Amino acid sequence: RCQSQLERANLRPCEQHLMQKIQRDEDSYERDPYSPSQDPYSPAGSSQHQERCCNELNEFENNQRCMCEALQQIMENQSDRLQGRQQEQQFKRELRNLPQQCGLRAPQRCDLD
Amino acid sequence: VQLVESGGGVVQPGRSLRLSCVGSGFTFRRDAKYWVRQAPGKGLEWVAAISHDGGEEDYAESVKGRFTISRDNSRETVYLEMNSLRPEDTAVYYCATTRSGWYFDYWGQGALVTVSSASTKGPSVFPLAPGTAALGCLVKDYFPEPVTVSWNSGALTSGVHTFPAVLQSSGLYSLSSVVTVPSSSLGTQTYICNVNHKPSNTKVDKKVEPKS
Amino acid sequence: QLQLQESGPGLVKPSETLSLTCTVSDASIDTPSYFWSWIRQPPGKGLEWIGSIYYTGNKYSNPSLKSRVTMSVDTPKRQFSLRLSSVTAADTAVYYCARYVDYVWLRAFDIWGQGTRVTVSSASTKGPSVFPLAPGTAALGCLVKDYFPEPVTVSWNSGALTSGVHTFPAVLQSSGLYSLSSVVTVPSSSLGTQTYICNVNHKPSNTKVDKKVEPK
Amino acid sequence: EIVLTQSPATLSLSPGARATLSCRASQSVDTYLAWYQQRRGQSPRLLIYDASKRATGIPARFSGSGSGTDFTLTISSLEPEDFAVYYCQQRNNWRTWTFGQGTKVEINRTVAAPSVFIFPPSDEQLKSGTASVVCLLNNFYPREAKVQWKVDNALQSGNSQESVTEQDSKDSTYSLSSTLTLSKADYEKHKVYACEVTHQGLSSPVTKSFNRG
Amino acid sequence: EIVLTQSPATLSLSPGERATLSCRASPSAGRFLAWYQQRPGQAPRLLIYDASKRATDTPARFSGSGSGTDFNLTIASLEPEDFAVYYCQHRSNWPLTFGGGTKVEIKRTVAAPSVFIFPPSDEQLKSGTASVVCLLNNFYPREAKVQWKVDNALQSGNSQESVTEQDSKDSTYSLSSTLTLSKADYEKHKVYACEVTHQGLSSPVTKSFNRGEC
Repeated sequence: RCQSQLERANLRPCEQHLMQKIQRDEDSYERDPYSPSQDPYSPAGSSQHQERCCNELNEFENNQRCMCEALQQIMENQSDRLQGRQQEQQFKRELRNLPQQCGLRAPQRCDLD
Repeated sequence: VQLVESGGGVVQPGRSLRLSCVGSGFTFRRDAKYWVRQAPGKGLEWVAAISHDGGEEDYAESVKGRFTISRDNSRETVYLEMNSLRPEDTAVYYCATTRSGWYFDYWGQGALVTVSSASTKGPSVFPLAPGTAALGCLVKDYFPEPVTVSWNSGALTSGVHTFPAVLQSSGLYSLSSVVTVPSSSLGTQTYICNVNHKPSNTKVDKKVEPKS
Repeated sequence: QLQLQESGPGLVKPSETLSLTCTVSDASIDTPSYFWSWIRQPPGKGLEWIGSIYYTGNKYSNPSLKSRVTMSVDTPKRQFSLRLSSVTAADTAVYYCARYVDYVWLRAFDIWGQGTRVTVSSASTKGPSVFPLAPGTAALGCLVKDYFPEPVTVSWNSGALTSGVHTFPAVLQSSGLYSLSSVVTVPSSSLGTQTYICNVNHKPSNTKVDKKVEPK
Repeated sequence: EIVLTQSPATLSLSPGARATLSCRASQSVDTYLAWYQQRRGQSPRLLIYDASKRATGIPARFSGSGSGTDFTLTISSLEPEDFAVYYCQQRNNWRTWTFGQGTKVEINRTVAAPSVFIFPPSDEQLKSGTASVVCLLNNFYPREAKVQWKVDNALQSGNSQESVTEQDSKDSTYSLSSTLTLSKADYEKHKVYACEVTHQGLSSPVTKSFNRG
Repeated sequence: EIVLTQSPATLSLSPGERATLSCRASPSAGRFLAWYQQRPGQAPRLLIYDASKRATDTPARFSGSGSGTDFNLTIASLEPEDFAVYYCQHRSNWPLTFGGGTKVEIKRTVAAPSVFIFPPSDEQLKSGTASVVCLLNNFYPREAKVQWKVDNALQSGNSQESVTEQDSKDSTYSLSSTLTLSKADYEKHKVYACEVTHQGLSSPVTKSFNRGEC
């Protein structure tokens, strides 16, 4: 069962690296005039640690089917913070080459949507 | 969670009317506010928009600077100051909120604004003598809307068709209400239409008979 | 084939901001995991990292140069630009452009640019002045002085004399004009029989001077 | 600017049947489009936002699809409360919001011929100097109908107003009343007044006429 | 933040001999390291990535080892093209830095320089100032000292020096020293001497020119 290996591993470091890459475009601008006002919130993120993210993904290397399941799990975890439907595009593009970022091989078939 | 609107009425052309929309059950200041109107027998049209804080105000080209939108977050109320009113502004105005700033998530019950120079006038009721016979009543030359028509003090509820009012060129509304009855029922049964126009305090009960 | 070509002015005013732009032949600007960086090498000194910029806007720069370094990326133009404000004479360096890989196994600049010589100084361009050096074994040469900037080629007898020729790197004088010396060792018996002419060419000044070295 | 086009403007579908709506933009608007529902005399409500997601509390029978310029709204089954007017909305350059012309969904029924009646103006109304003639169409379907006013066999144009009721809650039929407005002097000169009705349910037009009698 | 220190300042070895280059980072970087080879053709290039894997189009004689703090670069046979300047680069932390730089040169017997002094010509004396040039033909190693004396007076702060990049034909170095003096100050003194101290000379060799003998 591929699901058994997913529970043992933790994909949180992979999510941080992908979202921090977006970084919300360090420069200013793109302010919506009618955007929500927002307010102070009750609570710096962890370091890059892309090596740690690959180590978690190293388990799902031989099984390409298991690799895609791990990639889709990353999409589900961060499917709420992504807004605008073009930032989600940016998340999907980086997730596809995330196995390519490591020494692993990207799955041939995978549907992130 | 719900929006309440007030300030509708009848205003002569060239005058000014101010609308109000009070919000409750949610954080008024966290979202922007909008005003959308709907002319009778017409689709919705965006008119005015105000930001979550009033920083930026945008209006459609149909109103330009004639309309002013303002809000009071303390009162959870968004205003719409209408100036230099035109006959084309006669529409039912809605106020809307939006969390994301894109789509009108919630809507109010709507406030009716009528721009007409005609004065208040009582209706004139005229009879309409008759497989089955047909008869009705004519409500003509009244202002403003609306009027209520009932037959035999509410006894007749089947086959009663109250047509929507049509605005005549004179500025006075008019409509007709008809009811279908058995062909020979007119001999014994008596049919009376009750017309009520509250703005003019006019109540008329008219009897319709075929032969004159 | 992926290659990087850099363009920019070779002369920079002291306080004016330096602007540099590199064009990517393979147009991998939009490719993920590719940062675009600038590397400068001061003359006679090691390589120094200026900064790296991504296609999404976020960028990282040298901590000692962050306050003076700003970068921009033009994805349709396949160009990433570097702007360095408040230049100093210590900023004279050869500026490279290199692709920056963000993989776990690849963490280097895989492909580099040719390198554009950018020097900052208020001295205007000046033509070099050539003065001979009066000559067993005999030594003779030519002196090149009072010129700016410093592209210089020195050849002897139109390139015929190539044995025992030493063209020393120039040194920036206190007046802002470079100066160098190029000498060649020849047998003492050939001092008078053979005519030795040094050919110095200065591209920015469009001046090439042939100087003949003779015994004093 | 970016304009919206809703087509078809009117759909006649049986209850419990699948419904498909189309909204088209002049140029690409990405996935930023919303669908709204407005019942008879009711405030509009949000159905679909981002053209894919479903608004909170909306029944699962409402689904949205489409991207770029073309957009589709689909209803799996038409409930009695689903027969209403639907609009599509989109936002231009963070400044303006636009709507479509609207699409009306109506119940389908076997074609029923109208019942034509004509009412002469009352004598009480003639005392005021204005005469109005009313022609009644009762319980017809579809809504498409033509009413022609003929005064002494002369066609009348520009002197009549038409009013049509909403679909009846019992038989899902329509009712139409046409009022012809003429002056008292003009009414007295002419004697023959007729109302000719052309409808799908009638093989030939039916002309109801009245005289002094 | 992270400091990369290349302990070998310079190494001289004959071709075909093993060479070891050390890059050390007191803040640990781990498996993340790179190696570059800078040549006089102003074109640095990548040789070793991941601190252990050879890059593409790189000869197999290059090798490297990584441990997190100390890294070693080893070459089996030193081909003539390998004599260049090497830098190490890290990417464990975002403040990327390069190493100090190690230069490998060709081993050769110690060669004593030939010192020549050249008086300023009358051509540049016409348009003010002057230039006295002292030259070293071929000296090995690159370490050398040039002293300028004007009438037995030590000169400081008025001379400039340069060194060639080890001409491959002789595998030695050449040095040029220019003493810049004004025309008025030049005529104040007649005896000018240049003293060169080098490892290949048992005693310092001084070359002096006198204007009288011309």
